[PDB]
Amino acid sequence: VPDLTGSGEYLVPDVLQPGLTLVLVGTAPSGISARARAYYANPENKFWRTLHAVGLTPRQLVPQEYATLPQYGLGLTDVAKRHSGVAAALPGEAWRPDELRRKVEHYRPRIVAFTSKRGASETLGVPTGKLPYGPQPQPLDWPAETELWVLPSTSPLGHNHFRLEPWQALGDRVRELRGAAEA
Repeated sequence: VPDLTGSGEYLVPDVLQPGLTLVLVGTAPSGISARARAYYANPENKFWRTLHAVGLTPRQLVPQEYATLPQYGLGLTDVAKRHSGVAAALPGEAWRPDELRRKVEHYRPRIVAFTSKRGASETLGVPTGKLPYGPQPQPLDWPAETELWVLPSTSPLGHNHFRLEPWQALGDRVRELRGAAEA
């Protein structure tokens, strides 16, 4: 399994460990994210606000706090780890859903939630037009106790098509899992 920095090749470390409730998977770090060595660092990207809004986190983290997410049972990675920029501009070799799948198999998070259709589409091999938001039918193949979700992009270019429902449902689902855990 790769280490969290991909032996120093990754632009920004993975946040991954056994026992996580939810790993949020993007396409690739924006340029701003790569330069900041953080996640969803573009100040107009709604991701950090959204996690707070939906109670995945109790405060709005700043991008540089991204690695603290495991204290809330959350982790982070991307389909493309060695390149930055917008999906359309990435070289084809940027996308490594194979490395993602190896990580998921290793760490066994309860949920993998793609933070855009494009990331889910690069991984699942289904065109974005075919993917609903929310939980996906349990696919192929994948730890059965690892549910798969597709979420509306929080990127500024999507303010647009952005919808809170899938993110709040996810928030509720994480609450429900972490609460069953305790009971």
